[PDB]
Amino acid sequence: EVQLVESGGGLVQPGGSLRLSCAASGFNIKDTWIHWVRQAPGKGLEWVARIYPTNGYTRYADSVKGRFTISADTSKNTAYLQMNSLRAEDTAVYYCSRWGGMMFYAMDYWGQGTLVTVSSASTKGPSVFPLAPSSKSTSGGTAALGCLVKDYFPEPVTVSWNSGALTSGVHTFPAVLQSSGLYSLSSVVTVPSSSLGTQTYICNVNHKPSNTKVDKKVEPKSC
Amino acid sequence: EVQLVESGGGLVQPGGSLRLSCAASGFNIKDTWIHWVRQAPGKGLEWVARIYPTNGYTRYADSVKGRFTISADTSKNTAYLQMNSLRAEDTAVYYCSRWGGMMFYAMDYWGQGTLVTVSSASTKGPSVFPLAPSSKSTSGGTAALGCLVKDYFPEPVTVSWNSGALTSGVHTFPAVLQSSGLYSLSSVVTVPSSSLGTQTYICNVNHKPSNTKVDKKVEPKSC
Amino acid sequence: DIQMTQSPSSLSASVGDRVTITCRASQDIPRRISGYVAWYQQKPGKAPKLLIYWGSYLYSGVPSRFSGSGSGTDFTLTISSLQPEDFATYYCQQHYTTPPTFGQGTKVEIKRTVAAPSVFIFPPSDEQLKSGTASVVCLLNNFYPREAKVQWKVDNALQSGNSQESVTEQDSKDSTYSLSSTLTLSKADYEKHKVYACEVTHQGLSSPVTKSFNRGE
Amino acid sequence: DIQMTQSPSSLSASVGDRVTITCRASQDIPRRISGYVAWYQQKPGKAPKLLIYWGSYLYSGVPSRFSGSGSGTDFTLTISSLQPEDFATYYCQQHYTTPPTFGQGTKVEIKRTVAAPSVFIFPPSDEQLKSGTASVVCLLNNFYPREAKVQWKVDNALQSGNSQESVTEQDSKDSTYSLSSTLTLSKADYEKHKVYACEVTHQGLSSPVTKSFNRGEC
Repeated sequence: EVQLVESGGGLVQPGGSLRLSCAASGFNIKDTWIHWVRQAPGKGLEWVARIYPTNGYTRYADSVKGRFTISADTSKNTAYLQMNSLRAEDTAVYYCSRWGGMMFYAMDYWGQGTLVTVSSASTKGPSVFPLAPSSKSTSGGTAALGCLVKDYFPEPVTVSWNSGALTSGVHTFPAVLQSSGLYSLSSVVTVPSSSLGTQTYICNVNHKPSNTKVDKKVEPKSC
Repeated sequence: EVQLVESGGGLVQPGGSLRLSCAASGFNIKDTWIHWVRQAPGKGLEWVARIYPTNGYTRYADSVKGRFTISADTSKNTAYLQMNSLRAEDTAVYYCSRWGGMMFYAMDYWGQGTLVTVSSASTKGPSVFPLAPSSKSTSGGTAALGCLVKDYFPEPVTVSWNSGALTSGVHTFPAVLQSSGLYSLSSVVTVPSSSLGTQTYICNVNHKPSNTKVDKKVEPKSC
Repeated sequence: DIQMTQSPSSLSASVGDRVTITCRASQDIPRRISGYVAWYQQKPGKAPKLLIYWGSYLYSGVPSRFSGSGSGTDFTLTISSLQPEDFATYYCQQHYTTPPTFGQGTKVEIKRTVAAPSVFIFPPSDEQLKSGTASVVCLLNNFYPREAKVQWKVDNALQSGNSQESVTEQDSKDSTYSLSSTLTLSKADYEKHKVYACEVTHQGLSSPVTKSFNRGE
Repeated sequence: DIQMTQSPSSLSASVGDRVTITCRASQDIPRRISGYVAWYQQKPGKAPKLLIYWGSYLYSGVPSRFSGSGSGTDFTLTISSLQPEDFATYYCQQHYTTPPTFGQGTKVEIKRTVAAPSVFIFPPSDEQLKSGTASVVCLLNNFYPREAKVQWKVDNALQSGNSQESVTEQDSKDSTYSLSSTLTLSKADYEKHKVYACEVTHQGLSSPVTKSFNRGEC
């Protein structure tokens, strides 16, 4: 029942600002220390800041000292990271965590994290295209299907299949940046070959930054 | 109503063992760190030990390692210091203290302290003799009277006047060790000359180590 | 400033192996100053999880195969019997200083037996081609080890420089990888050619596997 | 190992003065390693009380005249306007190391106006004499400064080496001291002599003051 949930991350122009929130439940933040830790894509963990909410005591990593401010509101049981003068190098997933039960020097609960992308590019939703085998393709009884989730920005996108009912054999590939400066990925799934043309397969794509959601039915092409 | 109260201190022979208790109220020792800190007579403070009762995590000062054991019984909300192989240099007032609610490195609540005296000398209760007022002995506009609390061991003794009803103008002197190896002190009070031979003055002496309590009436000596 | 030097930076071990990872302080540190070293495990797309605190204390709920130990400046995380689900990056953290710092991380991969990819090719959709571009995709599914080579040919012309690859994180149950290769062509170039082929070379394949289609079939 | 050096070890100051006490680390400590220095006040016969923690935070309910600061490995407790109730011994505590260590303490005395003592002499009780010993008590009450001299005479013979003194801690309200001098004689020696005298010398007295009694008179 102890939980932390971050919110407020998103796309922002360089030199801009953004405020992250960290809402607690199952515990009271006045009993704790709250911390923020970030992870640049592909990189390690980098402690950002901490606060003791009861008395306002804060400490920061050199890397953000003078641009970021960690604060908290004990009544909303919610902490914040105010980030000013953002730079490319601040692009990262931001996590909030705590110290629990007088057990200091141990971050025991963390949120899921929230991505902050520092860029001049504008948000753009994906186009979603079916990945279906050629009508003349053969198989040994297992066939692959997928969705091509092309030309979006920033990260992330999520993909499910058949509204979550199809999970086994699903691979959603890490996005790749194209030379255009837009992401693309594919999501694939392996299914019985006999079920093609009989069973419905829909990929459910959600690009929250652009509020773009698509449900694409994938079938082999009528020739 | 957060409170710590020590008990169990007293006179013990060199090489002997004693167990101190530290009983907590108004809070749960499971949500803290508990510390023992000691102070030899007229010296400074010496940290002795700490426990994190949830973990059982214990640390000790080098001066007590191997000899003392800190522990806690959370059902009793009470922490303990078991002291073995005692030495003269362990003579001290022992305090328990805590850190409160993730607020580490700050000993916010302390008990009143319990005195441990390591000595081969045996307990002995005091004799109580009047320091009688006289109508002919006025200085600075009052009379003065008191009780001489003589030939006791170990410390401490307490003295009140009129069961606590008389506090103004009382001085109870720090004890001095006599050449005999026994302590002695006087408690005095200045009073109106007009009260003499008409008001009752009683010193209440309690030497708990010997279970000695005496109420001594102090009056002018008959002339 | 004071730092932890984590080593090795990556490793691969079989199920059941005992694994040990090391964290070493950067400087000399005055006696009696404690670092209260913590170890965290981080799986892809998830927050780090606490394993060990104050050097040696197993955090509640964490399997007993994890243990920590310390002595001086040097700390060690030990996984006594590696499991498939222990694929992750492991980090130490030091609290000598405020702010504290993390080690660089150690990527743990699970070794397993060679497994050949299953290979599938996908033509571009008519919908995309309308917009001016053709993406052709090749999928290599559930293979080990991660290293694989994909070669694209269009009417037997080797394509060089116009494809991108993506690889999944190691699977937490079967310890395999999958990989996609996407070939980008203009709609004009796509329409000028017929045979589209993906050739895969992998340790698990005695010779390369080629999957193709013909445009318009 | 790492220790804190407290200075001065004692001081005396007037009501309203600004007092500043210093705590210095034993050695150089790597940068970034925090001391989380705490300050405690201890009054006679009481436990220490938390004043300041984490170098500069005021503990809840502690008067605002108390403040803490630091810079490097130097820390300061500051009393901005000294009050009579601030008589105490003040200690710093460092948490670079585990275990933490305390400063050696600073005793703060309150200076006030000279005050002469009131002086009383008390013969031994008949009840005491029964057991073979006579204690004679001289009381100096509510005086300042602490320094005082007591001389005992028995039939004009200066007593040397057979008395003990005790002094109270400085009073938290009026900043005065009181002192007892107790003379120990045998019952036989006591009964052999007549005139018992306590002579008190003190700054507040223009001439020494003598209080005496004649054994067997009233």
